[PDB]
Amino acid sequence: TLRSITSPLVAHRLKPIRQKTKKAVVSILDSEEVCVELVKEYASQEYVKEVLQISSDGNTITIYYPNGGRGFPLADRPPSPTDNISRYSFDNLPEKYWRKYQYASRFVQLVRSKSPKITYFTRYAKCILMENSPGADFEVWFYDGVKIHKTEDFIQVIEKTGKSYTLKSESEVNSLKEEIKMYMDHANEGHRICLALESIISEEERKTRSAPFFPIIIGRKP
Amino acid sequence: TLRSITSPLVAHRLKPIRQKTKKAVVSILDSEEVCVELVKEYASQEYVKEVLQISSDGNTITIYYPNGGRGFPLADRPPSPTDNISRYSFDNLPEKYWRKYQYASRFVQLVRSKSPKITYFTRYAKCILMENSPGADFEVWFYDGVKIHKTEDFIQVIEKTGKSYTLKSESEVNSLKEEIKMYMDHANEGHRICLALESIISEEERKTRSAPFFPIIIGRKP
Amino acid sequence: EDEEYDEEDYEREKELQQLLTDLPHDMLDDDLS
Repeated sequence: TLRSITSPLVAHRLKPIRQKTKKAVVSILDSEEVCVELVKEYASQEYVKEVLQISSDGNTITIYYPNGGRGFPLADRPPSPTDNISRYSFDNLPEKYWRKYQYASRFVQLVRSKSPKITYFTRYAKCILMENSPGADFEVWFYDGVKIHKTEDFIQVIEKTGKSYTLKSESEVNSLKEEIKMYMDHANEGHRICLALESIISEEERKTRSAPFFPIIIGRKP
Repeated sequence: TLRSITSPLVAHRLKPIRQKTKKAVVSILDSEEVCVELVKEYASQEYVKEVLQISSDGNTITIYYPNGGRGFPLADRPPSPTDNISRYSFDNLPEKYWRKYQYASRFVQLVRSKSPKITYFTRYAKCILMENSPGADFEVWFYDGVKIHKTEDFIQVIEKTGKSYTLKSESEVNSLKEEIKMYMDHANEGHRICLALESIISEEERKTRSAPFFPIIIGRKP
Repeated sequence: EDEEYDEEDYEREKELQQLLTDLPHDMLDDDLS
C-alpha cells in the first residue's frame, strides 16, 4: 500500500486560492483543480520547469513540461497543457512526483481546515464547522471575546481580550475555569448539532441530482 | 367569535420592522412580539391613544391605555406600559379589538410571505422558500433573468423581456412554449428540494431545544 | 465569504412595503358598539 502516504486530495467546494513558495506555486482553480508549479528563476525573472494538474477528486494527475523544458516566464494563472502530456491515475502514479501532489494534498487539507462548511448562529455565539472532515475543525465566535478551536487534539480557549490559554486531553482541564466550563459544554453541543446537520443533509444530497448542499448558513446574526 | 374568522398569528423568526402610517404604527420588535399603536395628531405633533401587543405565538394579548391628556408622545420604539393595562388569552379577547387583531394578523402574514426560510442556489437560479407556511410562496430568480413566482393558487412567470403573465391552473401552464417548461420544471424541482430540505431539518429541530434552524442559505451564487 | 442584499432582496423588501401600504388601514377604525 504505497498510496498510504496520503489519501487522494479533495478540492470540491473550495474557492480558488494561490500560494507561492520558493520552489512551488500551489493553486486551486475554478473547476476545483489543483496545480503544482515547480518554479525557478534566472536574473530575477521567474518561470516554470514543471506543472502538475490534479483533478478535484485527486484520482487523476496530469504532468507536462511547458515550452518543452525551456519553461515559461512566471504567470499568476498557470499555463495550458500542450499535446505533449503524461497522465496517471492515483495508484499507478510513478515513484517520483510524490514530494509533489502530496505537497498539494497537504495544502488542500489546509484550505479545507479554513473553509466553513456549516455556520450556526446561536443566541450567544457563532459556530463554524470546517470542511476538513473527518478531523473537521470547529470554531466558535462569541462576540464578547471568547473563542474555542476544536480539532485533532488541542482544544484551544481564548480569553475575551487578546488573552489566551490552551488544552490537550479530555479528562483534566475540562474541569478548569468552570465559570468558563460552560463554553466547552456549549461548544460541544453546537459541535454535536453541526455534525448531526451535516449527516442528515449529506444523505438527502446523496439521494438526488441537483446542486451542492454545502456550504450552509444557519440562523442570523444577533 | 374571534377564532371563527382567524387563527393566532405566528411571528417567530421574523426580522424587526417598523411601519409608520397616517393612522397607526404597526411593528415587529426584537423579541418578535407584534406591536400595534394607534396614533392621533395634535398641535402639529403625534399622540398615541392605544397600544396592542401580541405574543410571538399570538396567544397572549396585552392592551394598555396610557390614558392621560395628550395621550402618548410618538417615538421610534413602543412606549413602556402604564398601570391601567390589560392582558387576555387569544380566546378570551373581548369583542372589541377584533378588528385590530385581524389587521395585525394580515400584517404578519404579509411579512412572512416576504421572509426567506430556505435559500437554495442551483446551477441556473436562486431559489427561495418563504415563511408563510403551510403552502409558502416560492420565488425563483434565474441568473438567466427569468423570474418565477409560485403561490398555492398561482404560478407567475416574468420572462427576460419583462413580458409578464400569470398561469393559474394545470391546463393553463400546459398551454406553453416547450422551452419555458424547463424553467417551470427546474423551479418545480427546486421547490421539491426545498420542501424536502425543510422537512428533515425542522424534524431535527423538534428533536432539539436550541436556536432556530432557520433561515438557511444553501450553496453559493456562482 | 458572505454577501449582503442583492437585487432579489431589495425587490422583495420593496414588494413588502407596497403590500403593507395596501393593508386596509380602515380596520383600525374604532367604535363598533
